[PDB]
Formats: sequence, structure tokens, C-alpha cells
Amino acid sequence: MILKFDHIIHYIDQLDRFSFPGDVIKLHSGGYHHKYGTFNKLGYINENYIELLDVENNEKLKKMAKTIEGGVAFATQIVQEKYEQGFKNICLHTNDIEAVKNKLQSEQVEVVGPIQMERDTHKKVKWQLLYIMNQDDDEIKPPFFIQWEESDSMRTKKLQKYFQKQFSIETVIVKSKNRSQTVSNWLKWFDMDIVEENDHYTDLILKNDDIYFRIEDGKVSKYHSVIIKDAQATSPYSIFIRGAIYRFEPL
Ligand SMILES: [Cl-]
Repeated sequence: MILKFDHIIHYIDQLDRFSFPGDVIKLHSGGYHHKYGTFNKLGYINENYIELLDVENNEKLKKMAKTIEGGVAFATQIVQEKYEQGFKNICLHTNDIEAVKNKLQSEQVEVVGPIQMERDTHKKVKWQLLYIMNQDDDEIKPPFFIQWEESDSMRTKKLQKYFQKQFSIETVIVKSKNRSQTVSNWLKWFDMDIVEENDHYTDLILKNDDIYFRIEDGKVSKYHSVIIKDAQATSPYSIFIRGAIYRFEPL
């Protein structure tokens, strides 16, 4: 199964007022997720993006969080994680979500979906989501899967106008209070390869993508930071904003 990094979710309260410092990453207004009462703004990088997410209809999201789908859904994590701002999850791209569902189901991993999804464009974009429902404990919310209705790469020719090619996502850093468990689960669910193992962290990689996934020991369990290679940077820097860390590195 060919998996690639699709997007990272950052929960930001009062997202309509929000912009990145010095407009380092340009943003484009997204749409509204009718099922959940959430809306987004998108930071297109290169064949992947940053999804900034907020809640417009709180009563709808709270209702939805109490359902079975709500126990796993990306939007309802806002409620379940007590409205704490920051990176919520990562989403992995597939061209065959049914093959992913069958592969996980053949390993007895309880899945939710495929869930049909849509949002209107400012001029309709469709996709399906599939979630992992771990019966055991999760320190880290499991990454979820996406299959865009639009073909690959029919999506790359439509969004190339928005891609900011000076940037390239390199690494996603996850802090876990149970690294051993997080690694074991991610190797099982995502068919990842082991890159590095030491007393502090484990680096993982998808078989069909160049992004590193660093799971490091921490006093917290969370999606912590993203490392973005910046072609226009001469010196590294980090931006802490609304509970998330965006690290920028030259080359
Ligand atoms: Cl975990």
C-alpha cells in the first residue's frame, strides 16, 4: 500500500483573525465541514499542506464528539483534547482507501469508515477518510487516511498555483509518554521502516515518502513540531504559535 504524508492539523482559536508571522507561510481560506461545524485555512507547501482548523458551530461539534464516529474524527479531537490549541494529528494520503481498509481489517485493526467528506470551494471538493480505532491505549491520536475524489496527480495540477516551493516538510516530531507503544503501533498500521533507535528517540519513515517521523520520549504525549526546509533561509529559526512549533532550516 502506497502511503504519503498529506497534511498536519493545527487547531487555532479565532482562526479568521489569524495569519503567520511576517506571512512566512501564505494562507488560503478553505471551507466549512457541515458534519462537524468546523472551518479551515490552508498553508500549501509542496504536494502536502498545513491545515489550520477552527470551530464555528460548537454545539454541533460537541454533539458529534459523543458519537462513535466522533470518538475518532479529526474535528472532534478539538473537544476531546479540551480545546487545547496546537497540532492535533497528521493525515496520510492513499490512492486506494478500500485496500487500506482491507489490509487493516485483515490484521484485526478496528477501523471507522470510509467516511464521505466535502467542503465548498469559494467558486465543491470531495474526499473520504478512514480512521484507526485502537481497542488498547493510545498516547498519540492515530494518524488517519485520506483518499481525494480528484485523481493523483489531477490535484497537483489544480493546486500548483498555491504551492510555496521554497518550503519542504522534512520531519514531524511527536512527543510520547510511551514511545515503545507508539512505534510498535505505527510500524504495524503504516508499514513504516525504522531509521534510528536510541535512548531518547526513534525515527520512522513511510516506504513511499521522504518525511521523517520522530517519536521522542517526553513528559507530554503530543504532535509537537514540524521541520520545514526553507530554500530562502540562511539561518535556522523556530516559531512557537498557538501551541505548535514550526522549525525552519536552510537548504
Ligand atoms: Cl501511542
